Amino acid sequence: SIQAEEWYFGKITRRESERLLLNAENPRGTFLVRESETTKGAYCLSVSDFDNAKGLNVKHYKIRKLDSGGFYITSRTQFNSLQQLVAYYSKHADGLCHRLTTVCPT
Ligand SMILES: CC(=O)N[C@@H](Cc1ccc(OCC(=O)O)c(P(=O)(O)O)c1)C(=O)N[C@H]1CCCCN(Cc2ccc(-c3ccccc3)cc2)C1=O
Repeated sequence: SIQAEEWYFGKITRRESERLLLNAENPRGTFLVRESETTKGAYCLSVSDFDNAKGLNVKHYKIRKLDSGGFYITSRTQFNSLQQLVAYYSKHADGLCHRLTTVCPT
């Protein structure tokens, strides 16, 4: 159950996710998963990043959920659960701004 996950923030807005992630104390890869503001049944993986060009900034990746069961950011790489997706992207940056590291503080 995703509701049970500490990185699942459920129904918060994109702006709020940004407010929480743009904390100077957050290293690259700080993240949270939330409901998409405008797509029923899809989620957003909000991730903090940092470089000298943009400083501290946030990237939002849409996570798709198949009726056929799979979770994915890119259809080429699917998972049986949102937990497995989160675990995979904590080890591989692949197309993300940074691999997932720590859950975002409130
Ligand atoms: C409005 C905005 O910010 N758009 C996001 C997509 C997006 C994300 C969340 C979202 O939330 C709803 C909300 O704000 O509530 C909505 P909305 O519902 O607002 O329309 C739209 C975006 O464009 N992010 C970028 C992220 C950085 C990379 C470039 N890109 C394309 C891409 C390329 C490669 C990969 C990839 C990832 C991992 C491995 C392999 C490939 C992923 C994305 C994005 O999507």
